[PDB]
Amino acid sequence: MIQRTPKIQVYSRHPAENGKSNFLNCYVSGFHPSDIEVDLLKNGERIEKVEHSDLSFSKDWSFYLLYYTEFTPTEKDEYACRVNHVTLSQPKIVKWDRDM
Amino acid sequence: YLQPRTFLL
Amino acid sequence: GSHSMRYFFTSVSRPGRGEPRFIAVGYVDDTQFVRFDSDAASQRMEPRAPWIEQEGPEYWDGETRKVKAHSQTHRVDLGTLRGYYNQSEAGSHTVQRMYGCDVGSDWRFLRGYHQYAYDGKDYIALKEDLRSWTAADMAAQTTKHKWEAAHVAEQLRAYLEGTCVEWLRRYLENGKETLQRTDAPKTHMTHHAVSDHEATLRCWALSFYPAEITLTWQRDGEDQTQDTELVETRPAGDGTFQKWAAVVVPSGQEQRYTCHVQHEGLPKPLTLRWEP
Ligand SMILES: [Ca+2]
Repeated sequence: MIQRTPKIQVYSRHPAENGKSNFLNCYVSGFHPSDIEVDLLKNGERIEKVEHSDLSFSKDWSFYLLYYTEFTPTEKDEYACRVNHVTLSQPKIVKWDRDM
Repeated sequence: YLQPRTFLL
Repeated sequence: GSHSMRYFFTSVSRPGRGEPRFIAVGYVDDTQFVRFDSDAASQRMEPRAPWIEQEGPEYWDGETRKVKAHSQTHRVDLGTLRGYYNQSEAGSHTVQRMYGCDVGSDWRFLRGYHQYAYDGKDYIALKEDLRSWTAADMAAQTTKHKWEAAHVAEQLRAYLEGTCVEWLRRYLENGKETLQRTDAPKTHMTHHAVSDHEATLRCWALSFYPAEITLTWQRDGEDQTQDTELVETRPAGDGTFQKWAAVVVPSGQEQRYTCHVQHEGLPKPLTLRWEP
């Protein structure tokens, strides 16, 4: 196979306000092949109720998926997206920055 | 509406 | 202007045990409306947009029959290409297919597509004339000879210029409340101090549809790309899209900088400026 490494963005659906229910998103794209492991983390711990979009691909044949969960941001809680793929020698963790 | 014919590589 | 219907097919061989993983998704423009997954319980073509659920049982029986037959075609294709490329049965390989049609601003046929990849590289593609093939290598050349002799392009032209356009128009009328609604980006700018000497202006575009957008920075009315950053367009999760672009500027000079937003849902492009 030609292999391509995933791009990763971690972001909320809506502007993050503490105490207001929201969606946490991890958008993985630009990767080949399609097999990929994606977790959302709360304070370093895997979240259970995470769903994902149906596999699709871009004009260049590279795959994309959205992983997401409902959440309510608080001041103290940290979130991150953890991705593993054949192109990565170890899992990649990308922290949620609420300004990005 | 999917295409209804068969094309094999 | 333009609308499109596209189908995307992925088939992944499983040498360890069992049949290929097969996933099919259908889109109108940037709205997914159907899916099939060989590993799901239903073994049915399933709705993924409310407006397709008004299709009756004859529609779902026909799309299920076709999508299951597609899955068998791509299973066979995996074996065929393993052979053409002289590959062992030990590895996992991927066949991808996309086909569909565009209609223009006049609501008539504009463009057709029917194209494949193997292990993420171009294999064979129907050219824009819908008359001839682009074969990337001598394996695809083998398919191309076969397909020329069997007049596959002529058979596909009838679907692409005909059936494909008729069904796209039917979907656009029955999903019209959402599919023919443009959602203009909701825009604002944020300001973040990097030092005592410089600041980041970030231009946000939120909750827009369709996904196609352009954000550009100007300084004193000239395009600027130096000291800018952006993000790829990303799904909000609710069917809309998000994007941002940023520029680093000397503190106190924010008013020189304008963010320009172009989108189908904006009659005129927007210009944002840090005045607030
Ligand atoms: Ca890995």
